Amino acid sequence: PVDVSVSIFINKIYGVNTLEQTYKVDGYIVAQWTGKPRKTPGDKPLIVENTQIERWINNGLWVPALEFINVVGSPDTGNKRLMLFPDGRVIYNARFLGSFSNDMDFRLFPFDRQQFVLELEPFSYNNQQLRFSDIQVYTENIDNEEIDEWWIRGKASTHISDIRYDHLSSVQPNQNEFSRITVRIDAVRNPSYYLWSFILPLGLIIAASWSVFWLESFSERLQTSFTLMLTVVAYAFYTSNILPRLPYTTVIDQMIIAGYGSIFAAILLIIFAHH
Amino acid sequence: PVDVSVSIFINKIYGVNTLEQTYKVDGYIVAQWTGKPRKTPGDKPLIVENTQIERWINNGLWVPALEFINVVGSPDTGNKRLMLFPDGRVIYNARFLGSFSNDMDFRLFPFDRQQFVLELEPFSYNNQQLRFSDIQVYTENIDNEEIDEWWIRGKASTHISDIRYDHLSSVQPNQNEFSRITVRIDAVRNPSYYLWSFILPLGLIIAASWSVFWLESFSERLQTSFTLMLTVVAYAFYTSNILPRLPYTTVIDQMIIAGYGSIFAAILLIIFAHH
Amino acid sequence: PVDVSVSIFINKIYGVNTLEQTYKVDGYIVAQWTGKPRKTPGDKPLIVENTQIERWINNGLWVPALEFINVVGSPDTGNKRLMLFPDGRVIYNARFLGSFSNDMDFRLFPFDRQQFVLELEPFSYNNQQLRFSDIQVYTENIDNEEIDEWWIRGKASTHISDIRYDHLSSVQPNQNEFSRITVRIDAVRNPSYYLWSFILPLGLIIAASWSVFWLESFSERLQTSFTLMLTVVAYAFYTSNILPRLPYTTVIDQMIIAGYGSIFAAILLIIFAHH
Amino acid sequence: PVDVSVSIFINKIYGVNTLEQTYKVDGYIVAQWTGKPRKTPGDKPLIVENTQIERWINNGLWVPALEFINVVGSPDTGNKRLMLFPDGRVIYNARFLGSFSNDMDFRLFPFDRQQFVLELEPFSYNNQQLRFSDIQVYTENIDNEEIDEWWIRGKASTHISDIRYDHLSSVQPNQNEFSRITVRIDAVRNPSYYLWSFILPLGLIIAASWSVFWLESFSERLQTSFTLMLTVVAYAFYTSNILPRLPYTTVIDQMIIAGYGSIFAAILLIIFAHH
Amino acid sequence: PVDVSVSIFINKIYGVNTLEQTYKVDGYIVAQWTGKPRKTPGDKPLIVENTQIERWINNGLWVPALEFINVVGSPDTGNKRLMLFPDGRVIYNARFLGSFSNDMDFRLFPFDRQQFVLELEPFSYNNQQLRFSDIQVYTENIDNEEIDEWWIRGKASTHISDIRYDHLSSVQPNQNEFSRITVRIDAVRNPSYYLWSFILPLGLIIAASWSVFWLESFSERLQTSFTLMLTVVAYAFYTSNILPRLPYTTVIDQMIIAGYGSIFAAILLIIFAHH
Repeated sequence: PVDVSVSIFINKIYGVNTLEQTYKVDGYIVAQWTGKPRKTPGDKPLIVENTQIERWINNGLWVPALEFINVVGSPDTGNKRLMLFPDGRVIYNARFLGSFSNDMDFRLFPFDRQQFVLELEPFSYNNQQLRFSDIQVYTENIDNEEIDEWWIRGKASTHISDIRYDHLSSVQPNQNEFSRITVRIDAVRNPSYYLWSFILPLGLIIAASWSVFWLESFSERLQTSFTLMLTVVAYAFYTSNILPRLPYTTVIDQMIIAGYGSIFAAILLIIFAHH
Repeated sequence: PVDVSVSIFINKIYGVNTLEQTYKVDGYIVAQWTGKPRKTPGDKPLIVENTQIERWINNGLWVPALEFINVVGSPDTGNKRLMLFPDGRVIYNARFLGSFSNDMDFRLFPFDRQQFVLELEPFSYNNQQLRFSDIQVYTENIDNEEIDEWWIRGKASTHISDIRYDHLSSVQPNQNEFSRITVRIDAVRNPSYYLWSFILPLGLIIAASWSVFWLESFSERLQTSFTLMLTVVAYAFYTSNILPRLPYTTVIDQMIIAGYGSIFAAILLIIFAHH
Repeated sequence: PVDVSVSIFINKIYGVNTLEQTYKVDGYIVAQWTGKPRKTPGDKPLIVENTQIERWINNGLWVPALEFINVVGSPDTGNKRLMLFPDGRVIYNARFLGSFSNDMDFRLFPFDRQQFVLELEPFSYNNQQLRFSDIQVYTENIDNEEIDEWWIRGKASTHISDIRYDHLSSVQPNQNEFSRITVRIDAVRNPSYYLWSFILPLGLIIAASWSVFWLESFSERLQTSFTLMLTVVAYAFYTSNILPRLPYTTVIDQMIIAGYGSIFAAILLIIFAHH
Repeated sequence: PVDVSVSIFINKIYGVNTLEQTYKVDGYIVAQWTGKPRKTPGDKPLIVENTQIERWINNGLWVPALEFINVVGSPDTGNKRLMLFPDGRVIYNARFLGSFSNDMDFRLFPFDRQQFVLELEPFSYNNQQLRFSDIQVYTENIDNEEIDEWWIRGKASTHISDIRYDHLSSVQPNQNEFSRITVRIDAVRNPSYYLWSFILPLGLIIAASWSVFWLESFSERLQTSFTLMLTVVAYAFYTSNILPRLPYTTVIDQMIIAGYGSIFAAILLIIFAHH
Repeated sequence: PVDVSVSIFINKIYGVNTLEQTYKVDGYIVAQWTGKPRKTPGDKPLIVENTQIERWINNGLWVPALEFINVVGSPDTGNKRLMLFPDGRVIYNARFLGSFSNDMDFRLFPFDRQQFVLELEPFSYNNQQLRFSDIQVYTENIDNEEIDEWWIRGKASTHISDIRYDHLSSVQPNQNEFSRITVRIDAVRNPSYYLWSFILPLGLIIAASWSVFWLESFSERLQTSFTLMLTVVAYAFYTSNILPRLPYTTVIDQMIIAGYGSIFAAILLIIFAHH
């Protein structure tokens, strides 16, 4: 098996659209791996640019199509280049960009932390021909930076594993195991925006519910508490477009339903006392 | 007729946009089928990658264009590879991705269950040359997993049928029958989010309608009930973007119109009692 | 002139986005037309798939580029195939998909009916070389089906006309007439959703205006009628995104402005009676 | 310099999205220009379709890439054809479609009129080789028609000018002048929709402000005027998505701020009279 | 190293979508650089258009792929041309368009000023072969113009720096330094729209809070102040879609939370005085 020494450069991480569960990562991929030595023009290494390596592939050169697994859509590769050292090593430097997906739970919506993953796997070849030797993620551009609401703390952890696919077992009997790469970028939500803008005014609405508890006119209590329902109905509209369609409850919608429950408790209390 | 032994690997199912009736499925397609034996380089099987099989097709090799029927748009195939075993078998492994469509009724919107289908059919050849032998959907990645609000329960059922198209009958008199593949993935809506977030506060609004029934000031009853109309008007706005444009009624809009009817019943009752 | 016997298969009609005046139609196009006989391999007809007919076109084969006229954007053709019968007939079966546009008036918005048209025309050739012989729209998939709010009643009517373009008259003196195809699919809005969800609650708001006519406290009448303005302002917001930017009035915005006029009539009446 | 006799056919004008300053125009471009005579097959003119003229370009044929200047994005050309008359003239008929941009002021938002421009310019060649002879816009399809809210009155005016670019002066010393085409389609907003739907209910809100001026209970005056603020806050939400992000004021937001000023004048008057 | 004399023409700057941190810039790129002299047809310079320079690249011609760094997505190049002067100079004129990204803080949201940057860098070659000699941004089209809310004041500043990438150090030991270009266009938000439309009505709401401070009925004070909460809840909905998801506070959301704090101060004051 021909070992590949991959190394991923992360340039920017942006557009974490949690509504439909994706995030875009932009950067560079480097795939150094050894091969048969050849005679290049001069002692200088040979550089072949985009839309010219296809001639080399048709001429008989091998280059692996390192696809991504957790990507949605086609990863739109920009410029891509292919080193050809005379003594044997080949470097496949390409600029990758795609929308990547994680499971990415939201148990605590403002106090939130997940992992950004780039699950890389050879599409065509299995562990018998291509096995990934090592990976070093040189992510010095975003290693300690403040991007969007996602603070990237710590270095990017890496994994090299042998993942066996069973859907190729019917067509490949014993050679269907793949050398998979999984990097993990630890990212934490910055909760300053939500704490400043969404949570405290909900506390003010709950304080207004305490005020209508303190109110001293029963029909006017009912009128004010219906205005409270109008106030909480004013929520979860510019709020529903920031949390995803999610089966369990966050703390934000828990605060919304707690305000609804307190308001309804106030009205059921005053009606049951009136009757 | 040359038999094809297809096998579909389902990787991820995501983005079930019920508003305009689509869902995206991502995965791998494997099409094993026998052919004329050839002399490959060495005893090793021959691997041809993306944008290189076109040379083989121009050289005279046959490969079927297995299209999808329930797909909208072009299915953006990523990397695709073509085995060439020396003794005759050919494997066409490709990574497919497209937006697929089902009829997908919504008679019970939160308590909802449908089938995700991938209706596969040979585009160019009929039952006389290409007949699908068998399919085994090795969907072990999503067989029992919790994705979005869609819990995938049970294994993926399969069907092989002979579907006759009549629009080719005028140009092909007796040979216009197609061997069609229909897989069925049983999927159920998780109703936890809607039960927690939409249905119970509507019950609180109906309880507030009971409270304004209990109210003891006629002009103030009218004022509060108009605030109730404002409250129900606050619904079906962040709610109308989660159910599709659909001719009959769900239970959610049935609850909305029941709240409207109860509110109007309260007002017509108090006005008819006043007169 | 070489006659072409076209026949369009309609698969699905979806996504009638009336806001910016488009609708998507998906289906198959068949273009049977006779030509010079050739020697095909064997007595079997020759099948050439996608991205292989270009070699035949470069080799000297003629195939017409049947474009659409009422399409917006490029119609994204998927797989496309080209029969070659030995005795002379050629069949050009392709899968077309595009967003199509009609004038599509909305004089009665819920009680609405229009025609879906697919205006087909040869792009390159005029009536002297290519004249469309006949069309039979075999639309059995959507002939009597319930899609979205659009019930497709009746069969699809067809037209063959000779449309003369004047912009080619300066460059082609006497040969600038085109054999145009216009099919017409009669489609009717299903008014159940609007009658159930939008029109009747507006009647309830008008009944509340009758109630504030019945009210017996002048300052409280003014307060309630301003709450009525708040109620009608709550409309035409989730309503304005369902009707297009349209110069005249529908019946929905007529109901909105009638509610506004009744509310303002109530307030001007009570103010003029107060003064 | 080789003269080009261009003539643009306008098919449809649609999608004038004033929010981010664009409009789409669809139609046909015809570029007749003389060249070296050649021997075509027979006396019949030669027709070459899409994705086949590239062979002629590689064979040595000249064809200008007539780009657009005020276009945003790439103009997605559909089918395109190239005449080859034997005696010398060449006609380049193509179907262009793109999103075009004008400065397009909005000083009077409902009583609005602008010019739709299609600024055409040769990308590669300057005035020394390619000079546009004349243009006649045969826009008979939209010359007098009612599209969206834009009534197209009058014929489309044309301009031929020599525009000098200075960014090519450092690399081309004396030959950097371009023969530019600017057509102008005079378009006027139809103000019926805004006059019927937005302006008159604002007058009703101002009349309600007159009514709260007429009101006879000071605390109830304050309550009603705060409901007036709620009413005007209900505006500029479904209104802010119809006018662009624009530095000066239209008449619509002038009416909004005039309502705000009248409401605040009423409250400051009653508070200053109370004190 | 072969020096390159680049010069960027800026045509339009539009679509500064601050919500997800991007801005589009449209214009022309000119890359003049010397090379080996060749025999061109005649003394006239040779012009090669789009989709024809690939033949020259395959024939052995060198042309650099000048990529952008701060671009998101692929920059969709339109028409592109390549001069070939006989004595040696080569000019690579291309029309670039892409969405570019800056850090772009928003510490003062209406009183806002940032820099638009176009960070240009050779993708394939390092400082040993390609070093950028000089840049002159001939931006006379937008140098002093009023675009959107962004007034472009001053000329576009330029920078030429040697930026060393460390992710290529493992594969290139001593030759991994890149000659990077960074232009800076100084742009200032026009604050007229926000001052006219958002800030002053917030001052009117604060004045209404002063009015409810002046109010003389405690239950009616509570009712009015809850209507004030409804008024401020009416904000930050058509306001939240104009400022990005941002961790710290602007002055607009500071005004929103100051209104919330003043309203809650009023209610806590009247409740504590009542108790």
